Amino acid sequence: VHDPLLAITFELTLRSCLYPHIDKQYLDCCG
Amino acid sequence: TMVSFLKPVLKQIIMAGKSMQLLKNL
Repeated sequence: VHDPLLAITFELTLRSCLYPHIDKQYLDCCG
Repeated sequence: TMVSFLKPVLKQIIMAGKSMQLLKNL
């Protein structure tokens, strides 16, 4: 998933766009 | 023995893994 995310500041704020994907899944799991 | 790279999302890592296993136990 993060390999196509690089196309659409590198590995600092860009890497902080990867983390919402594990956050959204985590919310569904715990709820 | 550890890095701090994964720190800003680590809580939601651990708290998802263990809770998913507690789903799997049902």
